[PDB]
Amino acid sequence: GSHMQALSYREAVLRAVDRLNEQSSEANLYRLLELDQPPKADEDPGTPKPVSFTVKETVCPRPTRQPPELCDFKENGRVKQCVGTVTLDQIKDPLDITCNEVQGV
Repeated sequence: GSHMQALSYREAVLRAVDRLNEQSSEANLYRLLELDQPPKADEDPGTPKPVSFTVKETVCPRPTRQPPELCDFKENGRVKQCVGTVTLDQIKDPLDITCNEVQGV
């Protein structure tokens, strides 16, 4: 309803990463491992906000009772770079973001 004082890009990535795990049909959860700093990430409220981050396979499968952050992380899991643009005030779906597998070994 009313969101008094609510405008942070880190919060948008936290909700985007959790929504991606529930919307995607993967077998294991993919919590955000590293977050990137896209162009204009905190200067467009009504407009869309570009978001980008890398996620890695966690020890907990999907969907887990709690969020993927609550569980551990599997360094042997694969990492993917989910990037897209989504507004921070009127978050809408589906989240138009693409994930590109990133090799980090």
